Amino acid sequence: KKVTFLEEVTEYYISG
Amino acid sequence: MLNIDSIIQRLLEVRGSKPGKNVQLQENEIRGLCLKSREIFLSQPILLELEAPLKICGDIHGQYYDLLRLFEYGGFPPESNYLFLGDYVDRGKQSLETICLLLAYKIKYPENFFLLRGNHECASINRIYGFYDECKRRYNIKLWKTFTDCFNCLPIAAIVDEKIFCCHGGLSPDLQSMEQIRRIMRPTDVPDQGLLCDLLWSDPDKDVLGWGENDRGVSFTFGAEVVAKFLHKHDLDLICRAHQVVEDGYEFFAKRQLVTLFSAPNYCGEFDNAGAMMSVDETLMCSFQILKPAE
Ligand SMILES: [Mn+2]
Ligand SMILES: [Mn+2]
Repeated sequence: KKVTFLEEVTEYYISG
Repeated sequence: MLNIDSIIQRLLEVRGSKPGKNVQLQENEIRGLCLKSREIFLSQPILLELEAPLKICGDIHGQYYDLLRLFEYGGFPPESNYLFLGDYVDRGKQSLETICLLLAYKIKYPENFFLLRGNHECASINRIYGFYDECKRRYNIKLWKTFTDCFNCLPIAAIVDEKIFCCHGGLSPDLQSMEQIRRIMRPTDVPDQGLLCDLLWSDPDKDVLGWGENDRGVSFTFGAEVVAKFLHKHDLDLICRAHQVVEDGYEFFAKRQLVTLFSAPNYCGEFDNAGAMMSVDETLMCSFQILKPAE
């Protein structure tokens, strides 16, 4: 196998 | 004999409450988590050999409601496999709930859930930076000593599908064969210097060539070529580590040959950083989920 990376980052906001 | 299900149910039932709400397990239950998890840690390798898919998390530092959010987005065990890279306690306000949930999941799903040792899972450090105080306040000194004996048995590193090397801190100038890690005997404290210290304390630095003295006052810094040589000698693709606050929760080093993960958003309420979790799929494609602090 070979490590690869997804370009798209998923973001969540934590209010408070 | 643990009622692990009862303990986990009580730890999870505070989800949705105003952040800061405590879980008050019985002292004997917490002791039980320590005793049983120690058995499991000692029965498993000190250098874990893990198979993807799994999710990897960095420092938590007692930020229990942030840990709950990580599971809410990542999936509660055993929906997803987890590897945590250490530093479960100190600084945050709910180290007890944090380490209790993690130990409980380790006991319930010992081949789906994994915990490495960080530099705060060490008595000389967590006596000072909050965990001992939390233990003494809510329970007693004896319980803290029980945690210490448990922490002394945590594994030190993990390799995911022979390609991703994981530890809390970083590389060591002393490290030539993985066998050196395997031959570390447990229980052990973390020494002030040497291989085990470095694995829990060292940092990458873009301005160092070779090894340097670490500004922390413990262990070393290492540069990008040290990383490249390490990956080539051991036939690895990636070093995955934690230990440093990074603004976006994850940060690459040395042309993506190393990644730092930190999973405690707005650390100490001072840094305003995001926390990240790295998902590794069966093909070893890595992707990032980040939790960004908002007002
Ligand atoms: Mn830390
Ligand atoms: Mn650390």
